[PDB]
Amino acid sequence: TNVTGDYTDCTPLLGDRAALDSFYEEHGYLFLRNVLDRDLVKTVAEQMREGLVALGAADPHATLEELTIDSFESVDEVAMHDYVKYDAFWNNPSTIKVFEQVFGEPVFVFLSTTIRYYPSQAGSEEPSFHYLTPFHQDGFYIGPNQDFRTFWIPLIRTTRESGGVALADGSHRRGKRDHVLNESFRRFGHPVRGIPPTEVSEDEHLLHSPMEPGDILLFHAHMCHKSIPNLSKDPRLMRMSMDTRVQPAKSHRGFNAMTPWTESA
Ligand SMILES: O=C(O)CCC(=O)C(=O)O
Ligand SMILES: [Fe+3]
Ligand SMILES: [Mg+2]
Ligand SMILES: [Mg+2]
Repeated sequence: TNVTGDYTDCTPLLGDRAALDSFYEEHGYLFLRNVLDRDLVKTVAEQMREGLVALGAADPHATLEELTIDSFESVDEVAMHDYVKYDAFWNNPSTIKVFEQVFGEPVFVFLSTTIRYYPSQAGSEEPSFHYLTPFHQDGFYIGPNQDFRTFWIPLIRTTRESGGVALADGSHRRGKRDHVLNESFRRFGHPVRGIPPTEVSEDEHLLHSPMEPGDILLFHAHMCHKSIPNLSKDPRLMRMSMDTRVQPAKSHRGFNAMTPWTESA
C-alpha cells in the first residue's frame, strides 16, 4: 500500500484557534473525531440504504454492515440524490456549529454534494475501480475562489481495507497542479484527468485512517487526494460516504457552490 500513515487526530486542537489554524496551514487537513450527531449520521446512512434497496437490488433485510450491491455503476445516481437528504444534514444546527468551529466565522454550505456507495471487490480478478477518483485537487474543478474546504464524512465506519480518501500530507502549498488524462479512470463512460505520479512528492506522505460515523475529515482546495478502493474481506463492508464543500459566508459563491449535483453532472 502507498498509504504510509494515519491522519493525525486533530480533535485535541478544537478550543485553540491558533493551534488549529497552524496545523491546518502546515498540513492542509483536519481530522475531527465524534463531532457530528451520530443519530443524524445514522439517519442519512439509512436513507442511502433504502435508496439501494429501491435502486441497487440491495437485500431489504440486510443491516448496514451486511449490506452489499453488485455494481456501483448500475445504480441510478440521479435517483439516489432524491433518497439521501444531505442538505438537511449539512444545515442542521449541530453540523453548522462544527463548520463554524473550523472556519471561525459563519459559513455557506455548497448546494452540491457527492454521495458514494462502493461495494467491496476483494477477490475480483478484473475489478471495476475506474469510477474512483485519481489524485486531484478540488480547487482544480471548483472556483474561482479557493478558500472553500472539502468536508468528507463516513456514513458507516471505514476500515483500512474498505477505503475512503487518501491525503497527500502538506501537498496544498504549491498551488494548483497539472491534471492529465488517465486511461484507467472514467466517469459516466467519459475520460478523467488526474495528477500524474511525477507531480506528487514522496515527501507529501499519504495518509488514511479508519473513521467512525460522527467523524469528519476536511481539507484545503489544493490538497492532493485520491480514492482508496474497497478491498474489504474481514469483514466485507460497503464504503458509504458523502462529501461537500463549505466556505466563509462572506466569500464569492461560484457555480459549484450554487448548483446541485444533478443539475451540473
Ligand atoms: O471518497 C472518495 O473516493 C473521493 C473523495 C473526494 O475526492 C472528495 O471528497 O473531494
Ligand atoms: Fe475531491
Ligand atoms: Mg435474508
Ligand atoms: Mg498557495
